[PDB]
Amino acid sequence: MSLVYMNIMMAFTVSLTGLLMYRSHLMSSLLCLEGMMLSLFILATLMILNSHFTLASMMPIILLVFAACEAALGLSLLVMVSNTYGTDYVQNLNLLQC
Amino acid sequence: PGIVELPSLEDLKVQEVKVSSSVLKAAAHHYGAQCDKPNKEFMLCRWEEKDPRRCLEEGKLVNQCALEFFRQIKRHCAEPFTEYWTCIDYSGLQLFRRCRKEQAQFDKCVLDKLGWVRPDLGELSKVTKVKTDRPLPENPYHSRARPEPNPEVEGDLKPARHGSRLFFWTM
Amino acid sequence: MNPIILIIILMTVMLGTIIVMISTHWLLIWIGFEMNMLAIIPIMMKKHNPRATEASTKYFLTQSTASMLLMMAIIINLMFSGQWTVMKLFNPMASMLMTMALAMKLGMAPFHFWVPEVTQGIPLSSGLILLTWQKLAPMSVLYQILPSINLDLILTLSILSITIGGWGGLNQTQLRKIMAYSSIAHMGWMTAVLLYNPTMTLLNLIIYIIMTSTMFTLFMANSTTTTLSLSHTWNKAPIMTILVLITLLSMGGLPPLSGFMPKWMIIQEMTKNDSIILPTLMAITALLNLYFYMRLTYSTALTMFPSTNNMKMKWQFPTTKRMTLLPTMTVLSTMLLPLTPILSILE
Amino acid sequence: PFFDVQKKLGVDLDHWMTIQSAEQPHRIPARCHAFEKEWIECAHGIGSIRAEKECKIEFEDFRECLLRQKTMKRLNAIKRQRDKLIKEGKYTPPPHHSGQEDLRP
Amino acid sequence: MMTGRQARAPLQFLPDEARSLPPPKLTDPRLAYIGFLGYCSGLIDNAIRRRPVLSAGLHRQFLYITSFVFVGYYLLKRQDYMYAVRDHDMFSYIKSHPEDFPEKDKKTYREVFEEFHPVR
Amino acid sequence: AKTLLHQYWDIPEGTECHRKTYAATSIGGASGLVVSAYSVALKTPTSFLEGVARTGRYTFTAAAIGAIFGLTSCISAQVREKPDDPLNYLIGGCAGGLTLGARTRSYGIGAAACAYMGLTAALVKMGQLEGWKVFAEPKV
Amino acid sequence: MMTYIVFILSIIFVMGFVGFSSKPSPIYGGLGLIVSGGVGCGIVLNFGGSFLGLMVFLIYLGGMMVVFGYTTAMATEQYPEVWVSNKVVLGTFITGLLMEFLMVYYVLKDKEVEIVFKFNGMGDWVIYDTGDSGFFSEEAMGIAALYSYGTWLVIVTGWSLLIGVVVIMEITRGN
Amino acid sequence: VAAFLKNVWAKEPVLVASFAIAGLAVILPTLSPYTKYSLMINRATPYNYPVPLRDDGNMPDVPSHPQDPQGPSLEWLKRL
Amino acid sequence: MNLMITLLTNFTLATLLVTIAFWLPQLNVYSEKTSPYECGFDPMGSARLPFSMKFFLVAITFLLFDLEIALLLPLPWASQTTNLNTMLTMALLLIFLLAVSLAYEWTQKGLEWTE
Ligand SMILES: CCCCCCCCCCCCCCCCCC(=O)OC[C@H](COP(=O)([O-])OC[C@H](O)COP(=O)([O-])OC[C@H](COC(=O)CCCCCCCCCCCCCCCCC)OC(=O)CCCCCCCCCCCCCCCCC)OC(=O)CCCCCCCCCCCCCCCCC
Repeated sequence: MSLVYMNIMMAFTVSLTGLLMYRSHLMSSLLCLEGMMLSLFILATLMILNSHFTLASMMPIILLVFAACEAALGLSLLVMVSNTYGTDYVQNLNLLQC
Repeated sequence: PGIVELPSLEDLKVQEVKVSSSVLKAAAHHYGAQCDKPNKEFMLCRWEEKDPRRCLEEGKLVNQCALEFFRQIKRHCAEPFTEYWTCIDYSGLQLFRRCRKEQAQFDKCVLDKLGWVRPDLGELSKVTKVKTDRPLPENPYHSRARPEPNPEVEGDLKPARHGSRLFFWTM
Repeated sequence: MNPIILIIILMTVMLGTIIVMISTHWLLIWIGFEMNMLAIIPIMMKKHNPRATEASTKYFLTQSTASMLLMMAIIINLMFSGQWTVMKLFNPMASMLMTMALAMKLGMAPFHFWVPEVTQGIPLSSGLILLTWQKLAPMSVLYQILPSINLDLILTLSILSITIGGWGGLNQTQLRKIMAYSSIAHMGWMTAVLLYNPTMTLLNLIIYIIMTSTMFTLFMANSTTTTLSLSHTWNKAPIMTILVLITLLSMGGLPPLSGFMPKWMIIQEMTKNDSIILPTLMAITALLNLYFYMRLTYSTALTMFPSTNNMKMKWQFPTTKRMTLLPTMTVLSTMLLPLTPILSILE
Repeated sequence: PFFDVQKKLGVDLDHWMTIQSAEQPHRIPARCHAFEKEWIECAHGIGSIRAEKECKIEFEDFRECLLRQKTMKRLNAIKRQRDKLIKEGKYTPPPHHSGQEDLRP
Repeated sequence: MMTGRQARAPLQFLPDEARSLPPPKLTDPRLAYIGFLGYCSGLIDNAIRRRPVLSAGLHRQFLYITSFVFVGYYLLKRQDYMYAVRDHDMFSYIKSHPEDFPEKDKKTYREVFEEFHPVR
Repeated sequence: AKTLLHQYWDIPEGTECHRKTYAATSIGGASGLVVSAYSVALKTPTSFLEGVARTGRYTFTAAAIGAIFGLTSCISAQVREKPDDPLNYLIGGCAGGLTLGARTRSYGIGAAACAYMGLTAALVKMGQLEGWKVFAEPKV
Repeated sequence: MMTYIVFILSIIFVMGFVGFSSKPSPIYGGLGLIVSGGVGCGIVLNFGGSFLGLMVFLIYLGGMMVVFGYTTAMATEQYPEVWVSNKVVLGTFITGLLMEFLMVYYVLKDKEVEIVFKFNGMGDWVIYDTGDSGFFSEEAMGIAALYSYGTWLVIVTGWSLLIGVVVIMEITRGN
Repeated sequence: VAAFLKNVWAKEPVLVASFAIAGLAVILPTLSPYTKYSLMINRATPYNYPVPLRDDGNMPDVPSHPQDPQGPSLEWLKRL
Repeated sequence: MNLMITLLTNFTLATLLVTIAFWLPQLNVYSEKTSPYECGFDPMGSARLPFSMKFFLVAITFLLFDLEIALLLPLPWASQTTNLNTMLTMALLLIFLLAVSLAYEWTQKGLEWTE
């Protein structure tokens, strides 16, 4: 297939491995979920604008909506981690190991 | 697969309408009135054949009928039309609303010297019927035999033979 | 929580599962999963302690990663098929990514690393919601894409889930982690029979949901979250020890109980397809699940662990709890095996 | 559990964004409308197992409409052979592939 | 297996052709076992709330029995329908494909040679 | 590494011992790399040197198991002249189990791995003979 | 090399993704994600989606301003890692960049490449439509159809945003 | 209802104006005779090409020319 | 093309007003003038301490309300449709759902700041 899908899928995989390998800091990986949403947006939108399947043009908007509709969720779940502990480090969330 | 079959370069040579887009847009309503029939035969052939290679000859009729539209403007009303497409040609979006006095002069000179009525608001968007002698294409998608569907269910539904037959359940 | 808000949030969890179940479009599947996760996060944080916040963070990260992989599988299907219908997938890469996404959403091994954590962190009612109602939407999507599921992938996920969920519960004294590794092993049983006969997948799902809802309703009715607090039940309500006895012996796959019903039928559908080694290893590995079930029956019903003095006060107070459908679910989880050919209604 | 509520109740919740050949706003066609219409009218009702092998040709034409892989591979071959013949000097491009050609309309 | 059968008529618990089948009797032993499950649910319900198990709540035990018999009647109707569909599709597929199901010629045991394995 | 097991099994038994030993060595090395990857994943090594030490230790352990398995199996198929015979892989699996015991530096793990890996390799040979399917394709 | 403009913007997209995916600090993570979401509205704007690129630019600008406020309020350390302070950040940053320009080099020299899928190496101008859409941009018509055709999608999206507000106010309570 | 309305107009008048404008925007398009003409203008705006019909022989309502009397007209939009 | 030329010109003579702002005057660097500013006295602690956000619930709800102007924004184009009462109903449904959201955030004191 076309050349740009290589790099947009590459950016998805880069953001995937960035999300899936934590650096002990939860906000730095909540950016990686938002980057995966960006890469899925641009990939789906290139496919939809390419093929002129115009009725799915409303699809990435909807996709983008649920992007922040979980990203806000993560931030609402970031502040409860950072109120229990002074930092949002992910290694403070190990109480459920026993 | 197969060789794609394209027409030759001599098959595509026709006397083009070598005028600009403002010249076309200025004469557009009278073109839609007077050059109705070969244009609609062509667009009917174009949506029915779904292939431009089977639409060249009718298309040439379009390129035959447009030029005779303009020569009949050029023989009679060349100067009011020239002023009118110049005034249309000035604008960026090419507004009809900025050029109503040259439009009135052009429509008056055309209606006097040639007897053409300008189409009103709503007429050129009508769906019209076209009388052609070319055959209706029986397979414009170049499709093939659709596969045979699975056989339906028929017959009265009898009870299950000896129940469920699940290892020992006798019902 | 304000009970109007609790009603609206639980109806939104149900709405997300229904939107996954009824929709023919992939974007609506993804919307249903997003709505399901988004609404179930405050059910986990109903109590506002650090363990519920940790469980909700781990659950959000796992389910968000799974939904990313799901939408990437959807977009690759859009490329290689030009359409959005919820049916088989037209690319093995999208098939793998969607199978990984649904295996993460089920908590099947080796993506199982959140189910004991999240199940221990949250209450017993929200743990019941997690282990039963959240196992309905990915099993819908797995029921719908089985012409494209890789055989080796779903069988590796299935037997790896059965083995890891067997070994995990042996080292547990917390009841919620026991039910979570039990969940892992049972989802392995359900997905192993998925490509052979998905009616048996639905049968195992329904019998599992009945038995798990019975066990969580018994835990809530006794207010027990550890093994050693479940062991005081003989001194307080001795009928509950009988009910956890019959339900835990049912969950181990022992005849003549209904939890023997799915397992046997799964074996009954895997030997038809000339697979003899795999359901044999699955059956033998289910003895580990049976072993920690038998450990709980030893601590609760078959012996009498020593109680405390303050139990004498709880003799004077009956249960005012809504033990909703507990006798119905206890009868259905134990005495349903003579009605085994009822599974044909799931065809 | 495909509880087909949309066909039971007769409602159209999401059948409209399902395929490219559906009813589009202002009758806009997709670039692969004919290929997808041929593939769907081939594979309708015959089930997926017969559709994966009896409608393989229409689905190959439709997939090669979508991603244009054979077309871009053929253009790779044509452009690479053209660049090789330019590099060897054994071919010169015509004037209508350089600009000075007094284009059609 | 039979998922493509119930796709032209979706979400029908009992279709119209299910009325061409004999319904279960009200003295069906499967239905009597489901009623016994209702009675056992009533007994467990009186047991866990520490009521007298046989004497308390006869209206409640009777609605347990009535509700299980009522649900189980339609469950047995759908069960018998799906097995009748299974047999109907089996027989129609055997009839529509004779080349896949040849008529076997059962040889008698005077021509069938079996190797004798002596137990000594 | 679907092709690793294929290039192990595409060779007749008791014919070319070095290539069988190398193929089983590579199968063991891939298994040891998988175990090493999950081992440095779930249990954090204290340093990068300790991580590559655990990786090399598990990889050389499983590769030595594979090497001695393939060597013992093909040498037994040569000296016994019975290539389609599960007793060859029983002896090879016990040799691999003694290898695993010598790598874990204990006799009881060696005897237990001898018994169970010999039975496992015997069952693998019987599955190659009668065509047993563990990941069986759905037929009905 | 101007026909490769969508490819060049896509290289800058992957460079921004390696920038914030190495996770230096969410200040510079927000920087890299703004750079990627700002060249990604130049990738997709050259396909005809001028509405649908400006929105992923604008929504993510609001998003990274919010994320900035939180990483200055919650995710803050005394010495934030810029791009090069940690060896594990700089190592995987250089690794992602070298592997990205490696698959640039293998796709411009060979004009084909294969990582899991097969990809062309010609400029992606080749796949555009040779026609015109008239007096409507078709992506604007399709997003306008969210109100006429997308009624169920409106209902589930508006309900999800409503319960998103309700869910977030139920989480961020503490008691 | 009038005393509460005066109270909320005295305390929160921005919200009173908000609910008034919102209530008008809800109820008033259902009470206007011109909402029909919105739809009639929008479906008489010719974006696409009016693809002609093959004359089978029996279509009395379809014209053969745009200046023919039969067919859909837009005199209602010219007058209004 | 012209857009990238214009942005290149703007960025170029915004960065060439900086390179002649640093390199043109005479520099006198000593390690007290480049110190941070705390009204003359030395700053107590770093400014990289967590500065706690009081408006955090409003900041998260801004992420949700900013999506609404990705949904309410096609209304000038949605008004051009030929299924127009349905469009009007869905538009008023989206603004009404935004308003119900804002009312819920009001009455549960989500718009107020903490402390
Ligand atoms: C004028 C118009 C009106 C006229 C009315 C005339 C009639 C008036 C009465 C109507 C009401 C029905 C009365 C019963 C009808 C006959 C049913 C019968 O005996 O079937 C024999 C049935 C098959 O025998 P058969 O020699 O092939 O055929 C004789 C009939 O013609 C069999 O005929 P079939 O071919 O039609 O039978 C169908 C099929 C035939 O059976 C089969 O295809 C074989 C497979 C059956 C299921 C096997 C499951 C095995 C694994 C689970 C085992 C669970 C534990 C075992 C029990 C432990 C105790 C709880 O049965 C089933 O599919 C149903 C499942 C079995 C339920 C039987 C009905 C029980 C009702 C009362 C429940 C009381 C508790 C019963 C025990 C609970 C467990 C069932 O026997 C068994 O399966 C063995 C178990 C014994 C059956 C139940 C005995 C009923 C009377 C119990 C009185 C004492 C209760 C003491 C308290 C409760 C226990 C603690």
